[PDB]
Amino acid sequence: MEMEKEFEQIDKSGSWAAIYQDIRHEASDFPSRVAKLPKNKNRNRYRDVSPFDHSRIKLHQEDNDYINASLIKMEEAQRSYILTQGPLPNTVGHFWEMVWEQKSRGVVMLNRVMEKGSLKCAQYWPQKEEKEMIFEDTNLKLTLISEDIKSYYTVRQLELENLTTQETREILHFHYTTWPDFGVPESPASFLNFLFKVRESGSLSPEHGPVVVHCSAGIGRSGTFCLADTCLLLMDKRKDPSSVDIKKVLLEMRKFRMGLIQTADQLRFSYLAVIEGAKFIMGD
Ligand SMILES: O=C1NCN(c2ccccc2)C12CCNCC2
Repeated sequence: MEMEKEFEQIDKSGSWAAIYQDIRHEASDFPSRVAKLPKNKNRNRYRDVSPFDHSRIKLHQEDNDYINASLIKMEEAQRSYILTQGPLPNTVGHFWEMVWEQKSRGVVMLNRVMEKGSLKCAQYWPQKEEKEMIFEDTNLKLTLISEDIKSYYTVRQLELENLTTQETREILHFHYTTWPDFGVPESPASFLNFLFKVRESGSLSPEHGPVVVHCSAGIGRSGTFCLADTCLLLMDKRKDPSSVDIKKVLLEMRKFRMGLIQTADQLRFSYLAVIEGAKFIMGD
């Protein structure tokens, strides 16, 4: 059955809130003891969003190895993602330390720095070529190389330098700039165009470390991005694309980070994105 037929019954039955609540009830509960240590209170944006101990990313330092970030490892799809919060004023140096240590090629940003009149994450990359950023706590330098501004997203070329070894790497910044301040996009067309641009860059490919993906909390929009990507990859691999169960993929991803998909509207949008994206994957 085309995932869309099923989509239609849930709309007519008006059962989005119902299914969403079922996911919330069946989701994994694992300890997050490191996130809750008193020394880490200013490293968390939200008191109720923490990485599990078993899947957290560790910083390579003896002082304090903690960052609010999780490794999502999808065994059948052969994809890995790091999902993290938007960086705070005192964790911008930790953020770039993680990108360096994990060998990531790409950063995917799904929020604006200001939304709803409030700050949703630090200004953590340079806005002008000639004004580079230095992170003294982690010994990194970050330079803006080029910027390509389009109607629905911006792509930036960044140079990250490990000041300790003088090694450099090219990082690509994929910034989706048009998610609305309230609700979800009316059409998934621009979100799917954006996902295909990240894939075309090589950022999601096994020759690199995992992509780093964030929004403000790193669970809602960030969850929608990895759920859509993995479901479309599984539809490309399986003899029967109709066997891909989006609810079962989401519960597998929730073994690695709590709270992925924050609302019934984000769940419906994820279904729409996968249904509309499949009309490319299956030969069009
Ligand atoms: O009864 C249900 N429980 C959940 N869900 C569902 C979700 C993902 C894959 C298959 C089925 C439905 C059945 C179809 N429409 C109503 C809600």
